[PDB]
Amino acid sequence: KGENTSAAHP
Amino acid sequence: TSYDYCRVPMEDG
Amino acid sequence: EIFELKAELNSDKKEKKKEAVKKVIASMTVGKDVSALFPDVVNCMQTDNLELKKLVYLYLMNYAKSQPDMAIMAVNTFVKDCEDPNPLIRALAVRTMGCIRVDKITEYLCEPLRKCLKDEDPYVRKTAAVCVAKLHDINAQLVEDQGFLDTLKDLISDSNPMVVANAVAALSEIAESHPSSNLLDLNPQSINKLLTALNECTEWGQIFILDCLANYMPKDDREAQSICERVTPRLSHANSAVVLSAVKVLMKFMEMLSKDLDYYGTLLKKLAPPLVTLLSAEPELQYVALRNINLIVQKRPEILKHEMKVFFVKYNDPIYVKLEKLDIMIRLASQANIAQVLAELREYATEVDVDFVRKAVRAIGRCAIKVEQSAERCVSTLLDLIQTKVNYVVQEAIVVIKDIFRKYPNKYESVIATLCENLDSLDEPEARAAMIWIVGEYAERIDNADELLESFLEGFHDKSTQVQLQLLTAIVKLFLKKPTETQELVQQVLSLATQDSDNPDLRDRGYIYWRLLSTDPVAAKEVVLAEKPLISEETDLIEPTLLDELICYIGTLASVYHKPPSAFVE
Amino acid sequence: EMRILMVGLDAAGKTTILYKLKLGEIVTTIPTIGFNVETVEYKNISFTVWDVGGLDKIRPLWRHYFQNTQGLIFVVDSNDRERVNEAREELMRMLAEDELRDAVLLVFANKQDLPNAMNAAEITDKLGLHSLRHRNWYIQATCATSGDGLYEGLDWLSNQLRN
Amino acid sequence: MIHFILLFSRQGKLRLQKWYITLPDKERKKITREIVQIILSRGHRTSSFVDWKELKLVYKRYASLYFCCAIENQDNELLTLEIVHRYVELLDKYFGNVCELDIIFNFEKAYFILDEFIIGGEIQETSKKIAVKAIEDSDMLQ
Amino acid sequence: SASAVYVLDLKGKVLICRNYRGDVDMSEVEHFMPILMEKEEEGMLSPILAHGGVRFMWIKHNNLYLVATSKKNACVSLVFSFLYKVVQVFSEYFKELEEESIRDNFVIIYELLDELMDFGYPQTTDSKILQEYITQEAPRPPATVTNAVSWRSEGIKYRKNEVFLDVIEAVNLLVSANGNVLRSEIVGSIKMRVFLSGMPELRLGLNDKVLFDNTGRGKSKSVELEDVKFHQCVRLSRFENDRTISFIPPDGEFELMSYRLNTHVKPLIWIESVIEKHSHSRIEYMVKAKSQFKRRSTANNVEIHIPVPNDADSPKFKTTVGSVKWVPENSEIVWSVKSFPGGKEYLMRAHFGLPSVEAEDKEGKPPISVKFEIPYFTTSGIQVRYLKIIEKSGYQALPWVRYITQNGDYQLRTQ
Amino acid sequence: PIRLRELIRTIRTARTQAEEREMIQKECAAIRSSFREEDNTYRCRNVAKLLYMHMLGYPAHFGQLECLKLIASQKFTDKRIGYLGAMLLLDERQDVHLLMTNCIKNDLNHSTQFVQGLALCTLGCMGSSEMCRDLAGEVEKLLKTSNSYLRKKAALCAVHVIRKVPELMEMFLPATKNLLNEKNHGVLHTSVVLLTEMCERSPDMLAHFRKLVPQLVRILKNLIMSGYSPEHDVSGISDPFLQVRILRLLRILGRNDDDSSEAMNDILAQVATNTETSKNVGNAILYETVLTIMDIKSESGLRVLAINILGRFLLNNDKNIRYVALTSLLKTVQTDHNAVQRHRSTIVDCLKDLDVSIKRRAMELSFALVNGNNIRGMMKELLYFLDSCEPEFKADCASGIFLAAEKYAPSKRWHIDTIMRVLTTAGSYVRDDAVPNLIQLITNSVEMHAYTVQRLYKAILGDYSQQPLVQVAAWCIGEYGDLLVSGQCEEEEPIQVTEDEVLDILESVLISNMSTSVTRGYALTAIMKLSTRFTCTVNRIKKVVSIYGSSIDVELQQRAVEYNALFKKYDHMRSALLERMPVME
Ligand SMILES: Nc1nc2c(ncn2[C@@H]2O[C@H](COP(=O)(O)OP(=O)(O)OP(=O)(O)O)[C@@H](O)[C@H]2O)c(=O)[nH]1
Ligand SMILES: [Mg+2]
Repeated sequence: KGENTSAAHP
Repeated sequence: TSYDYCRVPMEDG
Repeated sequence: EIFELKAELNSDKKEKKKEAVKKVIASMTVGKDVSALFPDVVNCMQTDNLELKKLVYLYLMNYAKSQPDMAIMAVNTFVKDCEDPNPLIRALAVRTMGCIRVDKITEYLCEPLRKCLKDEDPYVRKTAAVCVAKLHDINAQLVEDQGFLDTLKDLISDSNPMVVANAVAALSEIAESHPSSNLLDLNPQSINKLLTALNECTEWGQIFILDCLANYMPKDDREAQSICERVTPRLSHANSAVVLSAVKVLMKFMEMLSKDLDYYGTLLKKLAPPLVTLLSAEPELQYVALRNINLIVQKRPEILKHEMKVFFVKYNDPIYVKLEKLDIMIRLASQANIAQVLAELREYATEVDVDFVRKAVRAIGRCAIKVEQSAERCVSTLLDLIQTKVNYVVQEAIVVIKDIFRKYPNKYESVIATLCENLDSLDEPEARAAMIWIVGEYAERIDNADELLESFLEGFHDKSTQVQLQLLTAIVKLFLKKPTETQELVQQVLSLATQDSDNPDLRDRGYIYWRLLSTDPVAAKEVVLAEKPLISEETDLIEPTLLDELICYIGTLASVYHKPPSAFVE
Repeated sequence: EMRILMVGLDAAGKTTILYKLKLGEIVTTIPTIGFNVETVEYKNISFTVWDVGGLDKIRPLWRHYFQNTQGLIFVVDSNDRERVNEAREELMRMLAEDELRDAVLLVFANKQDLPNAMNAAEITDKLGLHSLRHRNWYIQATCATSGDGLYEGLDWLSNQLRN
Repeated sequence: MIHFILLFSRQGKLRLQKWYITLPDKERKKITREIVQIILSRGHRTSSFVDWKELKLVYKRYASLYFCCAIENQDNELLTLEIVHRYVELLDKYFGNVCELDIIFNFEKAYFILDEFIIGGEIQETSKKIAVKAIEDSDMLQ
Repeated sequence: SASAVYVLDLKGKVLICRNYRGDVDMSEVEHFMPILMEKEEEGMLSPILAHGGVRFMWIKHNNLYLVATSKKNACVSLVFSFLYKVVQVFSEYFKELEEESIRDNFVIIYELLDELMDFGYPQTTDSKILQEYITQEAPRPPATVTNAVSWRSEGIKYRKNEVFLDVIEAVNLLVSANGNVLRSEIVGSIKMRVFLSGMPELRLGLNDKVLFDNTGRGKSKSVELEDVKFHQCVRLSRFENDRTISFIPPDGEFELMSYRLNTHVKPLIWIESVIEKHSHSRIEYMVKAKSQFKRRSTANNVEIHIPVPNDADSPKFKTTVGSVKWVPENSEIVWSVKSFPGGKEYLMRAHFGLPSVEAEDKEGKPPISVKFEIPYFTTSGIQVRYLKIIEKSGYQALPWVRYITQNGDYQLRTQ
Repeated sequence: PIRLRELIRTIRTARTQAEEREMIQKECAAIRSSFREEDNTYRCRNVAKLLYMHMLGYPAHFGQLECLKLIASQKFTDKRIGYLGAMLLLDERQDVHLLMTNCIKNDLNHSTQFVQGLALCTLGCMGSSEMCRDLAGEVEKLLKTSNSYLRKKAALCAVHVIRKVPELMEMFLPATKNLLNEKNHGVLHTSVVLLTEMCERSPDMLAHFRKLVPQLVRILKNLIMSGYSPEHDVSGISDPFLQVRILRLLRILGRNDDDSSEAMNDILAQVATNTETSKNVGNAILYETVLTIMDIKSESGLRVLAINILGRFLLNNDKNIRYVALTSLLKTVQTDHNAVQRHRSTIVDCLKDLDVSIKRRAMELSFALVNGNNIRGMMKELLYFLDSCEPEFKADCASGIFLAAEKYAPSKRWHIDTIMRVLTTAGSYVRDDAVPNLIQLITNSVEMHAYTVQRLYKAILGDYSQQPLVQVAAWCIGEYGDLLVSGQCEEEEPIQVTEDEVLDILESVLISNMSTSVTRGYALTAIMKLSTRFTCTVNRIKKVVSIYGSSIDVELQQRAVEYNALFKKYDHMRSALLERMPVME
């Protein structure tokens, strides 16, 4: 999967 | 196998 | 994480270590780095179960190089497992002994392999026969020191021909890696023994003992005919790798028969239907089948010369068969079968795969070069294919019409009158220079040669080397054929060629043409417009010394590249 | 439902006809480079009218609307006797195609105000509409700035939709 | 002057493409496939600037998904990466915890944020407030 | 002489790996799919890929690349027939062959890939014989593995003793775009279903032209066998002597003989068609289908495919007999007629639309390819005549047969 | 008629491409069946499905009629998806995009500013040069308003109509006058970009636009001194997107000027030290500042600090900053050539970096760094680098060694030494264009040819597969074998020049298939040239021309006949036309 990680959020 | 068989002679010498 | 798995492994219960080893080889299936779990799965190996020891043998095989120093702890278990009443675990231990490639291990592994050679149940015999070659590839001279080659020959003198088959396979593999010191050739009585062992073994052993016959050569007429009499029914076999090696040894041995007899003719009339019926295999075999039919019909073209119809391609076939049946229809086009071949090549350029269309137009060209009674039909069909005016079709058909002209320059004056209108926004430099040559050589039935070369001289200094050089030849040939209309044209093409351009061969040809013009322009009619010799073509019939070498290699990687076996291996 | 095209030359008032049928007035009209489309409801029939631009460079791109077309409004200019040759050339380039082969023809002779403007018979025999075949053609001279005959032409067009 | 904007995945699939130089379709599929081959075959300390054919190409990894642009080779380079950074923040601020599937399923709105942030090559809205406020006012019209 | 028999995915990671010799490093599998792409995009899609001095032979099943590496001069047809036999053995175990099997039935498949090959050599590749010592539910191996007769383990017993013969015609044909036959060949395959008790022996009676000419009865109805390739079971030297098909049969399903003749009797189904391809408008298919054979047989479930333009739209189908579905998955019409008598003519007239704006690339012209099937009828004229059961016990078996006419690749060309 | 996200889910449930194409064409035929139905209700999601089919790269040519019909709707989401389909499905050479002209022109006169937003967006992103000549009258019209949502889009659409029609830029000069006091930064940013493009096009607009320099100096001052803003801020810097564009308009102004260059002095002196050098952003500002300093006619005191900045940029371990510094010193090669050369050890240190681009820019910087003093010690390291290169670096390096060598060669001996060393070590990677440069330079040499051609023959006896090597070598032999073979008309005491293997090596180049068929042309030309240059062993090469005469290649077949007629019929003409070729430049 690996797709549900949000982009920003350092 | 809806196509039905026929019997052949066995020996035919 | 793996410490948990090693703790499961260091248990005492059977259904814990079984799940442990299944988890290990499940990690090894995806390739997880389980190499630190080597020195403890060696312990859980001497087991009564059999579905477990195959997995441990698998682990020892896949990580043998990985632990070169810890791997000593399996040898006592190998010499224990090679001493069992159930032969399956013995032969399994044997075929795992050979695949372990560690030189410190193979020192102790000779004598149980020797004991498993002379065993009764032939399963472990034919497995140890292959393990002989497994050991010989690792350490050859140790096998010579242990004298296993005599026992390898002893299995050839055995009954139950599968042991004989694997002995022949290992024999050919060892004699390949030898320098042929003590070459393993045989008397013909052992060859008759193998011919008795041909009807009985597996369908794969019937390839191995049809590869030993590639190294033997008979000495007589009745000898070669007599053994080929019983090799001949092997061509009626379904498995299409057997048929190819049978064809290999028949093509080797048909250089020994007496051609005046009636066995060579019956050999040629019974070899063509199996070579045709090879084309009805499954398609990744048909590539090797077509390259070996290519290697055959160059050698003996009397075989397939009456069957053209099977080498027509079909739309289900992939690209690698569509490129090769073109090559075969080049190699088989004769005077009697021109119509179907040119009709079929006419219906090959109307595809969408570009390389296939280019190769089909080159096949039309090699057909017109090969035979002479049908160059007219080839020229007509090529002009018809130009009449669709698709760019790649025209850019290959121009070069093909050029290569027809350089072979046959004679009677095609009523053809080039259509070729002047050929969409001269034609782009590719491998065909523009071809059109330049076609204009320059034939600028006496073409009336407007100068006014088109104006269009080819505007962007002169940045086209190519080849196109500029063909322009420099063609305009000089034009001015020599007609000096009136192009007097400034030869001057300006020399001034563009000699002064401004620094392309060195173009400068050399330009100064040579300029000095020939300044010295004697009348002499150029005998210098540059001379009677050209009839061009000796590039006959791609290979060296028969090399072709007879590739008869010995049919069905191998040397038999697809059409290269000698030392030209690509390392 | 009836797909309708408005092809023709420039300065012919086809856009004047289109905005006179839709709004009812004569709005300021720029040269229409692209196209126009409106639905004008008349005699309980929705007329989807595709007004096509009539400049020179657009005339090759007219074939993109010739599909599912059930009727043609071919607008000509009446004060240009020097443009009837290219009009007839465009017309017989258009009416002789396999797409748009069963659609009716309604040629409009707009701009009837000047003595340069002709009647219907002279423009008919300059086009030669009797030479057509398998077409239900009917020319109609109109006055778009006063709305004369346009809804009459649409009445005849609505007779041509049903059969 | 950004010549193109490419959003291509980790596996090699394409997620958002945008061309500001009108080059034809077979040339598009050659150029796109070659650039996706170029960027995917590169390490992780290679400065994220690739000199590709008179274009100092700028990319930045923000997920498995990669973002790719190409500036013209006489301008500054780090600002193109900061343009990509701003476009990440705009996609996040419009969606709200922006996902891969949110770019995949709602790609039409990703193009609309790209249009209300970039037309013709450059940056038509330096504010990160006015662009999202205007595009949600446009959606408020529907 | 393969060094590692591989099964890859459609991406390039390893489903299962099994190396034998060490000639090919296990890291070398990682280059397979990039070399596949870099050779596929330039017209060089070849079954033999190249990586330095390391080769790559492979076949392609549905989701699987059965990759077989090598470094030395490998015997190639050996390795390819090995890979197809591995495919047939796995289809005997696992009725479908996907990634669901390989990453989950890895208990037994590593043992199979240990059994089938040692040091690159195929050695034991019959499926039924491999079943009785490799199970998923272990004793000594059967002697049939070692014995010469290696496809029939003794001890098999059934209550009755039935042998079923299926003679399958498969007409290959390629009619050119003018209306003449280029190639009218027939690839026939006799597939048998044998349920016998013990170690029998069968001698098949055909009405061969050659055997009748050796006998003296080549003036009655006979078949001209242009070539026959038998199974391993048939003792081929006895066929070489006097055309005698002597074989110990296997147990269950097997393929007996794969013959291939030619026949200049007319094509079975004739497809005359016209195409009025108007540019940017539409297309018409006034295709007719007549049958040349006799007026007694019925062609079951024919599927006359005609390839269409790629992006056509709004189909219409005014037929007389048989349904149409337009299948745009492969961009084809499927004109299907279930009950198709012989000698009659069924007419079909289709009509499409076609887009205004022309495409970027051309579309290609694939051929018409029908999918007929007829029982109780052979175009070849081949009749099986006798089948002698030989047994030390000695009993009455029941050889049953039927005659199936199918197609092979029955293509007819288009405009 | 499924939804769009339904199609995306159905496509993501496809496994192989040979099934994913089937699933594409399934719903694609449903789209095409819908477009013969003239459905004006579902057409939005139809064209959305078609655009998602296009973004994978499937056939989408048929769906452009309906993008034109979506733009010719009246509702808002329909025109939205229509202009999206225009920006993805239409370009300049689609040849049917001209039907958008009327619809874009009407939608520039729609009441809602958002509809005109898309009508400027599409014309800016993909407007053709023939679209702009009918729309630029309305593009400047929407610059004559003051609605700040539309001015920022009309300005970049004007940038696009500059870019596609350069001769139409005069009707935007009267519009861009005194709009540079707008407080809204978006319109201000697009106007700075407009001024940058206008100042890049014509010097006639430079004189009009270099009067408003202190105005944007004041704008940059009030952007730098504005310490914080609620929006516009990235990493504590007030809107760097406009700061870089203002510095770039300052860069392309005053570059050949003194008064405007001194007008922009103290703000550069401010921002050179008022940069936040921690993040990416302030170093981007500082790099743009250094580029603005080095391009304008600035005071030397700024350039001291600027070269100190560039010395810092080499030290910062972000590889972004290293690529910035390499591009920096690559730009200021000519300007301040002296101070770059004391960074030479750091520049050569970057040759072993593990990036392709860093090695490339350091290689090009070292090539541009070559003066008439550093030629000696640098070329050893550079030719060591070329032998230690990767094979995609070899073309640029092989051209750059030649270009640096032809300029600044300290002696003609070592020049040809380096060139011959490169032709040995590179081989099949020196481009075919530099081979006439090599031949032209060695024929520009007049005093050294024995030291050339002897080492040529001593090199090519081992190798012939290096193709430009023998391209040079065959002409070198054919024009200077008389200095190769020296006084050897008959057999003498043995010298390694032997005039029989001298011809046999050319014969081996001819016979062996490692020949590009212009090597064969060079070789045949050398064979015919050495008939007059050599009086030692002749009428053996006439045999070669005779046996070569029916070869398959076309040009070689012409050349063999033209040499055969000279060797057989006109031998009194051969020595007359084998004079050395004259020298050009
Ligand atoms: N007197 C008079 N003038 C008309 C009439 N119809 C059209 N015109 C004039 O014709 C001119 C051209 O017509 P337009 O509709 O504006 O443009 P067009 O002919 O449709 O050409 P395109 O815009 O390119 O489609 C207009 O300026 C009108 O003044 C009419 O019925 N009476
Ligand atoms: Mg108008």
